[PDB]
Amino acid sequence: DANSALMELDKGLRSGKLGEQCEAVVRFPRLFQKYPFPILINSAFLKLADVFRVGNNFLRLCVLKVTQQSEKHLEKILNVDEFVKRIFSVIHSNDPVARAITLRMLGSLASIIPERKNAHHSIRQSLDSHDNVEVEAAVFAAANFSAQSKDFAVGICNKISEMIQGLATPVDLKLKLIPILQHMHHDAILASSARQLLQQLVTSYPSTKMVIVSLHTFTLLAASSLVDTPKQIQLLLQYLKNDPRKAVKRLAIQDLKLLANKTPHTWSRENIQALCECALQTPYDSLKLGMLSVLSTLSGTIAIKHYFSIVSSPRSSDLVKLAQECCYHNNRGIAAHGVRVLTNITVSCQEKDLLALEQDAVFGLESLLVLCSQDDSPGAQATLKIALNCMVKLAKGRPHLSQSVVETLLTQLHSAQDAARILMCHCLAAIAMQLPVLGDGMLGDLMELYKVIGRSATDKQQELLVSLATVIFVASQKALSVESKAVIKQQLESVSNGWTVYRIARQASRMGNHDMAKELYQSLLTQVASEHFYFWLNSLKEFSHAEQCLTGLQEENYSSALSCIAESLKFYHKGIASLTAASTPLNPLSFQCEFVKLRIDLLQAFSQLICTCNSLKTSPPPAIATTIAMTLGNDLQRCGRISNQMKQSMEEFRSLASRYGDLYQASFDADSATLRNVELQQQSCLLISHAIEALILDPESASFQEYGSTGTAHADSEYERRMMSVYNHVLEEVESLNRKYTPVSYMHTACLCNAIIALLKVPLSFQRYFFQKLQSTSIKLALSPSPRNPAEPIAVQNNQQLALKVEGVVQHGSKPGLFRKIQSVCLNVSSTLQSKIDNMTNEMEQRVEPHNDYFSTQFLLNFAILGTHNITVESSVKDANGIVWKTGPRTTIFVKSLEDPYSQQIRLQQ
Amino acid sequence: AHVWEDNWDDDNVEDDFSNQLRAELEKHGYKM
Amino acid sequence: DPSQQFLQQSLERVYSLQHLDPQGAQELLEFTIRDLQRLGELQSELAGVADFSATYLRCQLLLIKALQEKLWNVAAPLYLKQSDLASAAAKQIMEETYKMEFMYSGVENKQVVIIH
Repeated sequence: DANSALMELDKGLRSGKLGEQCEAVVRFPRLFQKYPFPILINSAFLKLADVFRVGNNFLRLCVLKVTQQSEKHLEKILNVDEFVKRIFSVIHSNDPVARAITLRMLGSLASIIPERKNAHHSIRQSLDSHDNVEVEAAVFAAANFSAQSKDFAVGICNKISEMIQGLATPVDLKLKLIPILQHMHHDAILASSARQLLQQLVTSYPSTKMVIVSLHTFTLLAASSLVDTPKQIQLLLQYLKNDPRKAVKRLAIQDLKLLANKTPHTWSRENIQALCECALQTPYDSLKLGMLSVLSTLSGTIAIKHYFSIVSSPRSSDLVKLAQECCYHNNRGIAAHGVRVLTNITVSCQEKDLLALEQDAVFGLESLLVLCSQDDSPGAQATLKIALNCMVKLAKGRPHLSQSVVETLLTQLHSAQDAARILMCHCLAAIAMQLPVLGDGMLGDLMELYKVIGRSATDKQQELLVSLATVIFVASQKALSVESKAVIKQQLESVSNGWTVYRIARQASRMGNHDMAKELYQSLLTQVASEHFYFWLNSLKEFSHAEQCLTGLQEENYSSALSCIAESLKFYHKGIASLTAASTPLNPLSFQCEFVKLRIDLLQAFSQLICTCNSLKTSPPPAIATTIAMTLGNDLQRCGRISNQMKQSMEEFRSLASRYGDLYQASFDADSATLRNVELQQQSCLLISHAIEALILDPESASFQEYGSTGTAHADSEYERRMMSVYNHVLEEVESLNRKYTPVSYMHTACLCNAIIALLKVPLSFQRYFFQKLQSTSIKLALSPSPRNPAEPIAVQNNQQLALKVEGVVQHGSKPGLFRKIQSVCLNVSSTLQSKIDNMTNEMEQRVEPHNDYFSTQFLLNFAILGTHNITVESSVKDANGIVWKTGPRTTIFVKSLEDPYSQQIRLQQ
Repeated sequence: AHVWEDNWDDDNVEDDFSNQLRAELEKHGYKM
Repeated sequence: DPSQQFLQQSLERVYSLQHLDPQGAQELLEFTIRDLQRLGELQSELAGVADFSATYLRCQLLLIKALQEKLWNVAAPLYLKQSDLASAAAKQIMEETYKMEFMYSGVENKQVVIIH
């Protein structure tokens, strides 16, 4: 079929009409991107070279555009000498247009022929011919060959220097001729010669149109060949200070931005000081804006430590004065970059005198808040989002100013005109997500803004409603007030979309307000339309209801606690049934079902453990004293059937922790928050395991003290902080009670019950990968043995070997590198005796690295067994930093095994 | 960068499943 | 010798800017690593010494990342699984020290005792 398409396109080429010839020629790139077969590519390219050697110049332009489009397949071309011989053989024509087209095609073939001396020579000769269109085509071809070669670059730099000094050709051709010197980053001496040439060029031609391209090529040359970055920076600062052309100064802006973004650590203190003096001495607001953007980028980078590295007060440093005056300048963008500089320097450096800068920065910050709150322009909203970035960065870096900045943002919530409110609601949601006290400090005013929403907004009511409901949940992280949620329901039933109120419900499930979540899921359940949607909402409703029941818990009451556990477990059972109902072959809720099943099993283990804790007093010490002597107990020191059940519970909990590790390593696709949350659940399980192991079982053999750092507030969630504090509490209690009592477990059961009660008092946090999933990556992993279309086993002679030829192609549902980028694929293959040491001899694994998104690997299996065997493979996708991440299909192939009749006869004779 | 990184509330980020739910539930557009 | 002078200047920059935040140390190390790698590609006679100092800085960055791992923040008795970027770092850092000792041609005992 591919061959069929090939020669029918060849017949279209052999057709008389140049229209149809153009048709087939421009049809080739589709065939290249359909059939990557290299012999087909080579033959198609050879026919292209033939028709280009004899075509009527419009076919030639079509072939040129075909090459320039499907450039990426060029590297798999075999008959390079013949292809280049035709394409170069049409350059002796007298038609300047044909010569120009041919030279452009040589510029396109630069990827496969970068050494052709005759091509070099033809380009260099046509570079100083007179026909205009071929002169600019020669310039383009030199611009490509100088990129993928070096000796051609030194020839062209000599020729270009000669031409520019030789004064022929007009200024437009000089503009075309300058940018060749960007590709001079192959050696330092070429770089220095070109640098001297460019300095001479700028001093020789003081024109704006000259200087702009000269400076831009010079700076790309230095940024590539990063040896003369200080000379580049000081030259640019000279031209920013001295040259009065405003456009040239804007070039200096947009170039120092590039240098600051690429190589920040090369920026020096005198460079910063000179730029600061220029930014003070400038009269123009726009150029000051550009310089302030440059200083903002440099302040965000590391170079602020260079500027404030000692071996002159920081206040005596000229940067601070400029930053302050421009933050309090009238113009909005100038103020935005000033407060950016202030935020960056405050978070970055910590000296004794910077507290005044902190206060100045925060006060100018609410200045920007009021200005952007009542400006209502697109640029105003951009500067507003900049200010909110400053907020998040300042509050996270320094927790000292948190209460002040939150109350200022609440005053702006009073004083806003319902456009910026969504943005600062997101920002203050972040800030309260870090520090919890910011919500229960001022619960009331956010509810007041919530009640004025309905007659306050008309356009993005849904968006601001969702945001402010998110932050009211964050504020009422504790038990939500019935009156407050009734008001919420009143406004939602007044004006809301179903998708809107669904998003409020999802945020409620995220934070942990499960009663409100239950109500919203009940309403959405009563509407819905479709079946898996109904079952999904119903399951969510049941988990919200069970979590409500779990939050309905009393401290130090074990009977009521186990009753609540039983009720919540009934409701998870209903929910998990409805979740399996929602499950479909498409979008299969694997993570969701498995995670909620593991939560179910954790709570079942908790109920069993507290039941055995209560049954500790069910005469187990009496059974031990009746079966054996209490003194020097034969089964155990203070032996117990209860201790046997403790051993069972410890092993069960460890298995549960292993399943959590399995769930995480099979998930692999979630973000940092969700993966962290699963790690915390496994942390809780292992905490219970270590507690029951180090307290009920042998404490002398335990001998474990938590002599390590714990309790730091580097967490990403208040939920995480709460579980971590519970962990610290349990560790300190078990470390206190490690050696106090005998194994009869007098108050050991009380300590375990306290740990259980705390771990269930911290409710839950339903999370993002349990909800909307991103970076859906997959491995197809098609093996290619002898093809077993049915389940018929594959016969092998069993005397030689067997080859496998496994293949895998990786696919991505979106931008693949959202969180984790695939690096290597550890395939793992093993055998098993299907007809019953389980054929675990061949335990191969191979780490193939996919250079492209397709890979293949050959495996050899050896076996001399009569029976059928199953062969299993695994993907073991291992990421950039290096993690196991057990994902992949794990497919199996049946293999038969028969033997030679001559071999069987010889064995019978044996 | 955006104002808040852990933002579940954004349009183009959300995937196919509750895109279909969005289509249905925007068609519905009310709660009792 | 602009290339040699620049290499010396970048190395002394790192040596002087040692006394700062672990995060800023991480970005400075990454920047200088890709810088010296670019120089080793760029020239030929400085390629060996450039790559040698570059893999030494990679060594140091690897150890600092292993120290700044959150395992130390988390309490001792847990040590869950798969967070052992510290352990993978230890294996890679030992292999790089062996490589850095033997695959290179000119090494003197000052460098050798630094390696050890």
